[PDB]
Amino acid sequence: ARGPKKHLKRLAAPHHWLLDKLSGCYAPRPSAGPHKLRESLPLIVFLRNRLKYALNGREVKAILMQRHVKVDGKVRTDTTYPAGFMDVITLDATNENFRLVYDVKGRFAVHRITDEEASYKLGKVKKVQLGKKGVPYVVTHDGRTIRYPDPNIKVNDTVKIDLASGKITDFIKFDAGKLVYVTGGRNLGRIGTIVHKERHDGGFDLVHIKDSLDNTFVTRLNNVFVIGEQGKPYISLPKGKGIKLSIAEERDRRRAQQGL
Amino acid sequence: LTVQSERAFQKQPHIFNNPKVKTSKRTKRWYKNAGLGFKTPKTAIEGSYIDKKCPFTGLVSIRGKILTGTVVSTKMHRTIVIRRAYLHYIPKYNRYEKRHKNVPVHVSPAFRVQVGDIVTVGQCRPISKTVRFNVVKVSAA
Amino acid sequence: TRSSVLADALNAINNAEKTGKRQVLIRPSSKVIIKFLQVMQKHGYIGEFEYIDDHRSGKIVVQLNGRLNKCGVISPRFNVKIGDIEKWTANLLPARQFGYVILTTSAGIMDHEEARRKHVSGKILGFVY
Amino acid sequence: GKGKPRGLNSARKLRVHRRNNRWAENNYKKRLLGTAFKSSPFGGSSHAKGIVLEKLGIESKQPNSAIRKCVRVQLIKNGKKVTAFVPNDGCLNFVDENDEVLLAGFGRKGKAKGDIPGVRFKVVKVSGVSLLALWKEKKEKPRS
RNA sequence: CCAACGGGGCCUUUUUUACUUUGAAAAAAUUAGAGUGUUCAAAGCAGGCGUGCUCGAAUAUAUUAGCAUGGAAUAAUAGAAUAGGACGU
RNA sequence: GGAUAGUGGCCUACCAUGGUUUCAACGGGUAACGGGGAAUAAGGGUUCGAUUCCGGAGAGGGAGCCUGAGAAACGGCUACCA
Repeated sequence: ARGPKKHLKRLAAPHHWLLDKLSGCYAPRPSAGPHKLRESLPLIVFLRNRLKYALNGREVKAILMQRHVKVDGKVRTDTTYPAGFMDVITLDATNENFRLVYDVKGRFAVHRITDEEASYKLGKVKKVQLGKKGVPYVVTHDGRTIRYPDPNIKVNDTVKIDLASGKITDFIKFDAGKLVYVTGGRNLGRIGTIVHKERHDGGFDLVHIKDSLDNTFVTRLNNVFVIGEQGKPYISLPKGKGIKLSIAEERDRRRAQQGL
Repeated sequence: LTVQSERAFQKQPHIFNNPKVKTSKRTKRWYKNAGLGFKTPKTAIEGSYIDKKCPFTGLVSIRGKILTGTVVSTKMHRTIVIRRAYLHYIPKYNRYEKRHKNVPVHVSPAFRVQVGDIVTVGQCRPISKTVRFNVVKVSAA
Repeated sequence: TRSSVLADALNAINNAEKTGKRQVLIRPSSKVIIKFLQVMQKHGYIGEFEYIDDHRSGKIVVQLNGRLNKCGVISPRFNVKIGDIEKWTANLLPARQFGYVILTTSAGIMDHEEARRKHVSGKILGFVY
Repeated sequence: GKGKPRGLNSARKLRVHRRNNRWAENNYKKRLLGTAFKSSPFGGSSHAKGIVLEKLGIESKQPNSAIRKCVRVQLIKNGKKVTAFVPNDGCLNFVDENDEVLLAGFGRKGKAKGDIPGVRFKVVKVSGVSLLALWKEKKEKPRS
């Protein structure tokens, strides 16, 4: 190729979007933005495929151009704007708010939240450094840069951000006994508490997690997101609380209980 | 050996020793520790050689693979060849065969190296058409 | 040029069993031979056996009771993964429900059924049935 | 025993030994040398087309006694010259010189078939119509 | 209660590799496979229930090389002999 | 030292005499684009993959270059050969 690529063939799209095979040759390519392509969710996929409010790509554009949709409190009109993990979406007519968060199957859920909780989002600290004229700043996972952090904030901490003003209001240190959310790899979508961390200089650190049924598993530190203290989340959790079940357990619950 | 053997004066860059002060001490020398647990040898701290490719006194840095092998040739200036040996599995016959590779690596004047020594080497940026590794520890077999 | 002391020992036992003898003598012994015989003894294929000291690798005399059909060694000692054990038993044993394949593992020398309970693997030595 | 190495690190000699011995297999050697491109009249295809030069009768091998009907053909894509058998008796009246014919192999992968010495091919179509249809009187052949 | 099979602790004088277990990794489609009367089937990923409500889009496999981890049988390698050795408090 | 967005015999000056190989170098052939995969299978194997996805190369044959964040572009330009 002689330059950047503008198209995305279907089958090459991320699998967690749940696009069907046969409806067309192409898929929506996400624009450049706050979140990586492979792990974003384009707005067209949210409005058409999940909520069913639109039947066509044409109808989706008719909604956005009326300015009915805002992301993190700002109006967006790009059909392929890349929303992502922990973002807040607001539809003012219908009077609904959503936070993008994972299912234990590893898909973005439709999770409704109250008008109060829509005020803020969490962010993982990716780096901390001195800027020009010696002013320190932090960078979050969604690419915000925030001036003058508290001197105690360090990498892998989590930070609470007011969507109006954009200032930091609270933070939680990475430590044993914290709640974590898993955001990548095979265990995507599980929730548990930190047991301990393995240091591997020049390599990848590993973290041991235990969930409330006291199953244990291991992930690379890159995939770990701190979300609160033991038993006190800073956000509302999705239905099912991140507890993974075996295929035998799932079969029983459906047909025995819900299947009546 | 004679340090000033070349047509150009050899020095460490941006290390300035000021004649205005004239302290009765060693010429100033800069050095670092490479990390990952490799100890900087005393011959580097107290020596007098100039070598911009040395891992403890030059502008190189070590990151990536770390490998071992046996010394097979020492005939080039400041470089050696090591031999690495391994077994390759062939599924149809359910058996192994022997194979080897040759790796050319740079060696600092801090180390004394002889044919048949076992050596540990660390990866650095490309420093020649073929050399990619730097000697970082020696064991005298 | 004895390349395998274990191979000689089981060959002597086979030839004695076929002709109907009640005892056999084997030379030399080794730790591996003793371990192998103890497994055979546990499952009832041989009687008691006795070791003779001579300052020179010793000798063994084995009592035979007529139950043994065959024993043998597999050479080379191929590496075996846990998923592979099921293939060796299909090839070597005469039925699904008797006979044993014998392995060296870092947990010790044992038959293939004990290795499944303990969930270990290693290298194949031989077989008995 | 058994005259071949068993050792756990002997894999190199085992595979080299097999490579040397496959050259005695008859059809293996034909593939690897590319014999079908360098020689044989169909350059590896299942059929070929040619022009009829002249009409021949071939005496069958003893003990059978018959004069069998054949033609000389020059292949269009090579210029190579070949003899072909014409099945089904009186069908020889349907072929004449400078007709164009489609040829097929005589079923034995390059060997001669039955009584007929040195004939490796049979006629399938003449002037674009199949001999089977002519023999059963299902179509008609235009002259030229 | 009791029998078998697995496992931990304590007492009894108490260098470097191969190999094997477990884990993270190995795109989707294809392959094996769970659910669902496309009128059946090849398919598809849908669809049920009152006439607004609601379950889904699983799971497995994937040689070899690289990474992390438990074991110490088997097979190699090293060490105190012109002591130049260990502890030296 | 020069040049490059930048490392490097990438190129120049001076200097040394090195580097690969029976564990198959170097040379020759392929009716050879690589892979995910396909056919036939008791098990172990054999044969195929121009072709719906990923990566590479080319626009009659070779060379050169303008504009531009990005091209040695051919539904851009310049010369030679056919």
